[PDB]
Amino acid sequence: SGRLWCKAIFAGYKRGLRNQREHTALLKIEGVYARDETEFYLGKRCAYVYKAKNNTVTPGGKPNKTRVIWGKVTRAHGNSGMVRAKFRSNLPAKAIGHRIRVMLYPSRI
Amino acid sequence: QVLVLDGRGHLLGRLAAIVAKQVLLGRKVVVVRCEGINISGNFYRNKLKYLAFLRKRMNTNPSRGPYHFRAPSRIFWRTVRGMLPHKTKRGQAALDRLKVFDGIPPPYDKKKRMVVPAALKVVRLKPTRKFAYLGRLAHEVGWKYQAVTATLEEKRKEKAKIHYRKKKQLMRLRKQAEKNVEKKIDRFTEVLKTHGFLV
Amino acid sequence: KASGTLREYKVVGRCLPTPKCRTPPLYRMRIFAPNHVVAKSRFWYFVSQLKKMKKSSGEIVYCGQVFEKSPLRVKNFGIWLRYDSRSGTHNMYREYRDLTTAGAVTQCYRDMGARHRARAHSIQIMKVEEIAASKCRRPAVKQFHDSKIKFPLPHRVLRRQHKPRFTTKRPNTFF
Amino acid sequence: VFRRFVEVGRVAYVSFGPHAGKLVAIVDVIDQNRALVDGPCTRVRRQAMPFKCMQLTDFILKFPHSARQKYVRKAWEKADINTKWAATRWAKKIEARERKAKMTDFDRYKVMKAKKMRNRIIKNEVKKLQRAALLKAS
Amino acid sequence: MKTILSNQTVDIPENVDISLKGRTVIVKGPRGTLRRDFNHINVELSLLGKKKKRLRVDKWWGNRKELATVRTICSHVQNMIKGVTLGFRYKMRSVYAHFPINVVIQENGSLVEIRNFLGEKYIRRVRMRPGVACSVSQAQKDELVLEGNDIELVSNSAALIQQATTVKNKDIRKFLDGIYVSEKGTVQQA
RNA sequence: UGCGAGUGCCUAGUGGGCCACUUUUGGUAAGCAGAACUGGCGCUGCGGGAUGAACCGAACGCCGGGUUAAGGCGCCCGAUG
RNA sequence: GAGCCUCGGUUGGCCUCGGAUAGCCGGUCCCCCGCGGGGUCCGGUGCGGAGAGCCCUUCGUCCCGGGAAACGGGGCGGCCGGAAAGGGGGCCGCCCUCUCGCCCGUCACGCACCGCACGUUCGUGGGGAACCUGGCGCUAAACCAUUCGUAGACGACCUGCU
Repeated sequence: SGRLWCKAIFAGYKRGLRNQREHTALLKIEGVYARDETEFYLGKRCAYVYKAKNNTVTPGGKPNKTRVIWGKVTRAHGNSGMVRAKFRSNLPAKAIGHRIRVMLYPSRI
Repeated sequence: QVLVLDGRGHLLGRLAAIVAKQVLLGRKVVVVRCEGINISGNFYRNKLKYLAFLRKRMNTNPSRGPYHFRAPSRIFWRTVRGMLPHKTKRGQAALDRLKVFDGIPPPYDKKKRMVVPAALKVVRLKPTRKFAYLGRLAHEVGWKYQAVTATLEEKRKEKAKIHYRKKKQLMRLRKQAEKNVEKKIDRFTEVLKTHGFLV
Repeated sequence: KASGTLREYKVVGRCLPTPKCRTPPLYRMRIFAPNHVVAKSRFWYFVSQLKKMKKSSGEIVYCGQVFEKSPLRVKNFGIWLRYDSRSGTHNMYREYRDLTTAGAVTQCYRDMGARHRARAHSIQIMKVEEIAASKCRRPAVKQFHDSKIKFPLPHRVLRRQHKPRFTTKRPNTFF
Repeated sequence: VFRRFVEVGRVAYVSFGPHAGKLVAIVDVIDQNRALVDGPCTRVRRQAMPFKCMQLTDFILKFPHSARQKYVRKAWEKADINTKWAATRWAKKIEARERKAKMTDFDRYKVMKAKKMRNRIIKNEVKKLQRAALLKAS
Repeated sequence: MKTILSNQTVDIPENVDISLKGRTVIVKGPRGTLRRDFNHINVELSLLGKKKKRLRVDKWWGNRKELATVRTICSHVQNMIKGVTLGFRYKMRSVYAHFPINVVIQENGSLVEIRNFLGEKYIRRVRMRPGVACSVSQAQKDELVLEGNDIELVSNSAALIQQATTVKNKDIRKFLDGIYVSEKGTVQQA
């Protein structure tokens, strides 16, 4: 009856300075701030939960107004708790600084 | 979920470095007591850096030119504005998440103030170096309201004294409690200290 | 010349056996280098002014790393130096206090770029010898020569700042 | 005003590094920021490790500044640092901090259940004295 | 060079009772009390010896910018000891060529007006520092006398009345006029 | 040491160049004028030097993963939080 | 009181000393001044009167026994503290209901939706439309037109007019 996902912030796309690659996303899970301790979240499912105007279907429940884009955490990023995630569809870029849910059910430990 | 940051004892750009990155991640931070930020170097140096900023006005029409803010809150608000992409829409929505105030708002008078150890004077600056408060520097640029702020901050300081005295009065009663009840909570205390509590 | 952690290398070399002298004398030098690859290259540099010898007219007989004979005993070292300035060259004699001989030369290189901006391709090291407690000509090394040492760490400024970056306690520094 | 001093024979605790969390006796001072490090009964070898990653205690054992690893071992056992360190309040809270690190979910449930009934009785007792203090106030 | 230690004892007499709140040293005795905060020197202040016989100051790992602050700590302390035991008496002699300088005190010594200086119509109202007492000496026609305990406050008031009697746009080498320091002494000589 | 080589016809466009390491003429000097070798821009996008002819790296069919050069890793801005 | 459009993040709160950094915290106060201050004394000082931290913890209900409570949970009026951009804060009971609330043990039940995801709150969330039941209280202002001329290119401004 509580929370089954970790708090994670979409900090931006994979980019240099004058280029930006939209197909890979950079994530900030609050709580992790070191390279050696990002191994737990490798391969975990990450989902960006938002809601829209029109009604859409929902598995195992009534149709509601919320939609998601499913994703997966690929590998770590620059020894600061930054970590890379790949989604099925690229982020709308309106979720920068917005919190998404990264899950634990793709677990190994 | 909203940070309240005490501005006393913090560097100008070091606290702004922590704040501006936290703002862009979508987390509201409130910087309070902005007369307490101090700047490295001797006082007569930092005065001329900001007095030469006052000379930066457009000759044809200073009314639309650079707005030289004089309050220590808006001076700290100015140095975060340059460190954020305020020309884009993401930057403009970021400045709405930043609330910066002089003194202590009654909204935040009964809130615990965070301290950033990455921006403090004692930990960042060498003890033999010189430092200049922004509150004293702002008054000599034209900020009138340091005497009003000092009287209100003195009033806020003594108002918290009774609360802290009441906090100590309740804490000794908190401490007195386990000294007459330990004969019946001695089945509940060791399970905390065999897992690393109360030691 | 770059640097890192330094190692003292004993490199010996000679000339190729020519008919007019088929047994050339064996030449031994102590070369400080990060690895043995550039120790051989620096061996041919230092020989190239003392004697009429080049790399193609010579060979490296043996290039091995000499180890510290007392890595756990504190020792005082004296280093003669010859570096290039913006103006003409100058001679230096330096003191360092370190466990190993190569560590003192490592401490010599990092101090030389700090005090005089002399980069590692400009300093030539002549001789490093064991120096006793006496015959030390700087108060900076002589100040550690006492049987009863006692000093605190007064302004113990703390680091590990960014682990938890927001806190409530103003951190103490007196320990 | 200083009580802790870097001294020949100062017992020190390592904050971070390779031998993190182990006790160190000081033999000799190398430089302004280097010292000779000896670890006889604490499973630490002899080397130099700088003053930044050590926190010094208030235990003094006497030996000359060039002890050959054996006289400092004999002084470590006759002073009996290991039992004296284990009875120190400082070492009580480092082991208590790491006891919370290994707290499994099942042990967290016992703590959570015991936290509730513990906290239910003190604040009941605190409120009992709170209204009692008002009785003698008037 | 970062020197490991730099030490100097401060021998104080038995008639002075001193205390210290960290670095804020308080010196009291016969002629009153003196408070002077010794912060921003970044040195410790150790009061050792039973019945408070000496004060000891050290500096650890310093270079020559704060080696020089070690001795000014003792030098300020001895002036506090000297200002409480024997005080500070700075006799203030007045020198004039033709027009005599008429000096007189108003409250106790606080307000000193300077008139008939070079025949100037402008009187010169100079306030002394707090705790500094001013008076006119005897057995000599014109000399001012400044009394107090703090060396900085008394001598600054002496410089205030010395710089008030300055000649403008003239030859200073010829117009040797004004009130100048005569001797730096104490209230009693013990 | 490496590369499959030789040979015959027509044939457009070009015939104002410029810059740079080094050598060097006239000129005090020039983002000046005039020479040698080599490489570039012209004809060429890309990362970097904030911006950009010629600077460093590197040359390009459309994409995914990984890794780098030169540069960098307080924020803008990816990375030493 | 129920349905019905739109907007988005959201997934427990931390209800507060000041300040020093070559120095702090909390006490009794045998002692002295006006609950506050000073001296002295006592235990920590990598802080454990620790934000490396504090409180609550929700699967639920049905019987009994053990630990806690008897002074406690919950259900309408009086009295105070708050202004720098103002707090769902404390005390008195009552005509009404408990040893249920929380900590250990017996005893069963709850679509056991048969492995498959946006589940779980702040949410009587902000804005507009109209339906509902009942109560209490309301009665205008601005602009145009005219006049004025302290004003004025035109707008605008100052005035008067049962």
